[PDB]
Amino acid sequence: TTCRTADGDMLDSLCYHVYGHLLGCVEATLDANPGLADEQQPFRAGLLISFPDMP
Amino acid sequence: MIGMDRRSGLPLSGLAHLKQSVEDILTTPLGSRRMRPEYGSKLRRMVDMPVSEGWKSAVQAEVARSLGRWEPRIGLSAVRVVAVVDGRVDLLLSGVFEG
Amino acid sequence: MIGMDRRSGLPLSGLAHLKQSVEDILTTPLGSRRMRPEYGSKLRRMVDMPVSEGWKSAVQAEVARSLGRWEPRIGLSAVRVVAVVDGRVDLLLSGVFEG
Amino acid sequence: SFFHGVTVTNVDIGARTIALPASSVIGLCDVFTPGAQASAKPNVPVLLTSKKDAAAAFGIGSSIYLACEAIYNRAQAVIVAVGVETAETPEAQASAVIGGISAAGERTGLQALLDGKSRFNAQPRLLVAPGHSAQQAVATAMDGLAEKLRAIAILDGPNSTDEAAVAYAKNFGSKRLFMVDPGVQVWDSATNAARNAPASAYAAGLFAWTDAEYGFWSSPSNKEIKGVTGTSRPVEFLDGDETCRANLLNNANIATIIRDDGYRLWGNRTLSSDSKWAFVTRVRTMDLVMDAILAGHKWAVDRGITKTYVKDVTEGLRAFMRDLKNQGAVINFEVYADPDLNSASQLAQGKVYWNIRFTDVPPAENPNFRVEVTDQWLTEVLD
Amino acid sequence: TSKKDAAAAFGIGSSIYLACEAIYNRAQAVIVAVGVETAETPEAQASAVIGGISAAGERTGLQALLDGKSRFNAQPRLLVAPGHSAQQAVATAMDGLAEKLRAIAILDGPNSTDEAAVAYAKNFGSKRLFMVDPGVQVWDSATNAARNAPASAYAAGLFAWTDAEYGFWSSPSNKEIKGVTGTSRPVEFLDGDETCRANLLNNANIATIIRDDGYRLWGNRTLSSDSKWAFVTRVRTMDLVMDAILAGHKWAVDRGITKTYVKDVTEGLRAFMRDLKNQGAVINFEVYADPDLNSASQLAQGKVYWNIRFTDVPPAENPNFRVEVTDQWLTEVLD
Amino acid sequence: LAEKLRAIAILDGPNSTDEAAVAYAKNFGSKRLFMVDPGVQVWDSATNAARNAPASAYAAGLFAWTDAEYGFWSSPSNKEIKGVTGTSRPVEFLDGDETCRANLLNNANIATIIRDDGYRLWGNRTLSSDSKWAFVTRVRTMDLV
Amino acid sequence: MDAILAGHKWAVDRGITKTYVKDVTEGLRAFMRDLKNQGAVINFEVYA
Amino acid sequence: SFFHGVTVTNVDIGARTIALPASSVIGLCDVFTPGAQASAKPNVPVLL
Repeated sequence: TTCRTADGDMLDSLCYHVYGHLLGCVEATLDANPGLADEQQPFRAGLLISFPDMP
Repeated sequence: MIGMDRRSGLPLSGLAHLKQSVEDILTTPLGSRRMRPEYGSKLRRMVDMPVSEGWKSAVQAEVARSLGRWEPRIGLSAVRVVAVVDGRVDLLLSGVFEG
Repeated sequence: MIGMDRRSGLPLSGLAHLKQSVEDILTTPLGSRRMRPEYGSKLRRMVDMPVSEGWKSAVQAEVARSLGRWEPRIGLSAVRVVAVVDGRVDLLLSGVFEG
Repeated sequence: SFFHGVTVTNVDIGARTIALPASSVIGLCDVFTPGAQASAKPNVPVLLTSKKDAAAAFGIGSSIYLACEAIYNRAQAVIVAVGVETAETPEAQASAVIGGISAAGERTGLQALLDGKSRFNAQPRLLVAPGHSAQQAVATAMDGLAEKLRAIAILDGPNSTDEAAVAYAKNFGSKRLFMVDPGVQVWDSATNAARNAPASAYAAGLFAWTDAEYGFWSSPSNKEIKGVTGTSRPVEFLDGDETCRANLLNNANIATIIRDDGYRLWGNRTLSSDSKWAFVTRVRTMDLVMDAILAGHKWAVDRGITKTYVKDVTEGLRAFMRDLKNQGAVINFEVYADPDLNSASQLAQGKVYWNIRFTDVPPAENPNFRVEVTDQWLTEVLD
Repeated sequence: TSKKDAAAAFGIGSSIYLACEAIYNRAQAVIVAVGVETAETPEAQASAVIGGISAAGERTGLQALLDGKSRFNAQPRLLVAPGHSAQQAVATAMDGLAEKLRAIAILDGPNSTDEAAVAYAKNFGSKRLFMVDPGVQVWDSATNAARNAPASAYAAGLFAWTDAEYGFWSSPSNKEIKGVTGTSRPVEFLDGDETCRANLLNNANIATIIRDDGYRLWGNRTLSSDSKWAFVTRVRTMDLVMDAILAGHKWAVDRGITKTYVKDVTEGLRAFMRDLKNQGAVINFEVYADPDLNSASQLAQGKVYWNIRFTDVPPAENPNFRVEVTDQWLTEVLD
Repeated sequence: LAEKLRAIAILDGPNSTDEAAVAYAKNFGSKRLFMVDPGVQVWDSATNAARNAPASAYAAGLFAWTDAEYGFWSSPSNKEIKGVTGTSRPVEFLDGDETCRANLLNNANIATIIRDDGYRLWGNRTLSSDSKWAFVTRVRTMDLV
Repeated sequence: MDAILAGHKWAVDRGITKTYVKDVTEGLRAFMRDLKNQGAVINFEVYA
Repeated sequence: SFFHGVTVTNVDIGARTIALPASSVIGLCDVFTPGAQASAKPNVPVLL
């Protein structure tokens, strides 16, 4: 379920609209994403985050 | 309860700690806090909504909600819309003092 | 209920279908329809009858009869004789609207 | 004997109903390349109601399909697109968007939007020429066109600094102009990179979405633009400071896109010198109730002024404003026949006057709060 | 009557369609256009606009507008010859034409400096002349550049728009011009300064186009010598309430002076001015049969006199405010 | 003849331009003359095409219909003409512009036929010089009482 | 003095009717009444 | 017949609203060294 960010979107805001809660849902997104943490926290205009299923 | 002041770092407990928490809540939006998307108020989303009698039912709710959630040491008295000047809506918020 | 207009063939349901049925009934006589000798009104037979207080008891009945038989979607309010001008009898027929 | 028989008359003294003209038709005019894939002639209007219809009429990759993509990604409305052909100089491109008239006696550029009501029964309420409205020739020809249609022409200023955007907005002063200055930086699916959009078709996707979701009396000045992913020359509005960079633009009657990459339109002040017509809410509801009455009272042009005629126009006029009061469009109204202007000499010429006084619901652009500590309930803790 | 009708009768490239385009972009009104063929020299073009009468016995130039009521039943109230009114020969011919039609002949001065505009506006002195000096810089769709328009047809669109929007008693001296994308030789109007460059032209009875790239007409004074007929609004309403009385009383030319005739012309004249008072055109009025001029010798010749006194609505060209900080309510802070 | 019968003689002008329609109506000036200028284009059953009708008999169809439907005090100047399928030299009446081409003829005491495919009569003024007898309703009710 | 000058540029050719002097003062009292409960002035008197 | 049809007019006779000109813009003028790090010219105003 890969989604594309915008240039000011942030990680905990995005996966709260997708999942509905943030307990164990942000660091699992950083886990199943290669090089996402290396990228700066204010995301670039066209990075791809693949949100995993069953948080 | 003893907290620190927002500016200048001073430890104040009763007077300005109750004021730096309420006056922050009315202008802090939802989702601005990190890992806390339910802290804040919908008052930043009440901008440019039409000023109706159903709009005041929402603002008097969202004042009672967003302060009722995260500020239990404040008893809200009255949120009365007292003036509509140039689109600016004057809402009087008289709060009680505790501690 | 959806019917067609009498002139121009247009499909109209509420407003003029309720009017093209009542205004037709008051001037259609009995026996003019084919194999339906009970459709119509006695109002064409009420011509040149003497205008008495027993005559209005018949016309307010025949309006309530001929519309009560074949037009159940119209509630009759009042059939008041309001003017006798030159033998012409002005009967006001205010009907409710349904649908 | 006048007539001998049964007479069944129809007096026909009922108060009619008044409908609104759908408030969301968007007049579009931008460049497109005509050819085999473009099913539209380069000067005629084309009615559009879906994104598939916009690509089947003007082709994918046109500058007017990219404007229809910005509207249909956010809203779902009816677009009266004109479409012009590409000129050599960019100056001659501005001559084609303005248009004028042709040698066959037909309108060419933006003037073809005046044919939107006589050909499709949909008068355009949002006049959008994306990219070309930064030129003052096109924006001042769309300003005179917005008064012919009672429409709100959504301009967009140049993508230069805020000094050049304020100095551009100091030329117009007319209440039917809505300027959205900072350019939208959107992601291009073809080149797989971020391209710059004029941020004028995206505003049209908000005026057409808020009328179908919140009503035409609700300003689009806090609503999300879903398609964008950037903003060239990004504006500053931090929390509550009256001296922000975006607030100095809303002070100069310029709408902005405030937040991170501009996922919130910001501004409900049209480019009006009179502070009465300053809000886009008051301009839009006025032009909607002045066309519902105009196009809805063509049954009463030779009826004859009887006592049941004036009363059944007024009661058919209160019933239109009372269907707007509980809907939330107005606060309260007052519809009455004018006691002074209905004189004996005005009625003898066929003139009869009605006054419709109402109050628009203003947009809460500044909810002011006044918080205070007291000592009145300090004596409450005693028992 | 429409922009599609002007191109079909004159063509797109014509200089008279560009004057209809200047009017139809701002307003939507009737235009009695004459049209002339392009002469050789610019001097001989002025003799074709003035015209006169032909050898066939027909009015040719500006005089053909006097045929505007005999043929169309629409007498012109705004007289505009765009670009040619900057010459003194044409503008003097249009002034004598403006009294024959009871019209307001909208002039336009030269696009030179302001000394050449005051020296041009000092030649006329007639209450039916309206001058707009600085030339409109407008977009040309034939050469794809910003050309200099004569700025006389653009003021004519403003006079035709305020009658449909605010009424004929409203000056267009704050309304906006649409097609204008700039003004050649931009005039100065900064804040409130009474010695601005555009205010010194309104003091010389010349209207201007003031603001940033020209979006406001500025000036409601005509080129009159009397200070009575200074405002364009007063001349426009007077020529409208005098042509309505003249054309509206052609039933009373052989009715016989009875008591129910003098009383029922006045009651038809008081009701006409009463319908102008609550419409907003006049402030108050006084219509009465003349007591002294209706003598028994004048009535026995058929002459019968009526007086119609009224006041127009003057345009508030200078709303003054007088602010002062006092100490009168300073003792109100005691309770 | 219309004064000998106290009637309303319904005229029809030429099908030429509006300069020739006003210049024809400037000859009459009497209150018992009603002029309908644009000629009706009507479908024919003989030639099987659209023929040009004088549009004067179609106006009298409305004077006879409004007296039976709405009464003799009601003007026929907004009611529909049924048999038509167009109008020679179509006049302009868009929404509310007071300088439209159809309004410039009603100002000259000429009735017109306005809408798309010409299905409305427009104009209640008769060709009268007096402002009293200008409405064709008032001349009709005065001759009936 | 600079809010009145910049806020009354709509009224420079409106024509002096009775609904104009009444409705400039009504917007001029409301400017001072919204400046009085705000606390900037103590009391005022706006009149033609 | 002045106009045969329906007119819908906006009379535009209401009072207006007056706003203050923000009271807090600070005009500044002091010396500096123009160069590469300074993105201004030594006589033009710069909005800060």
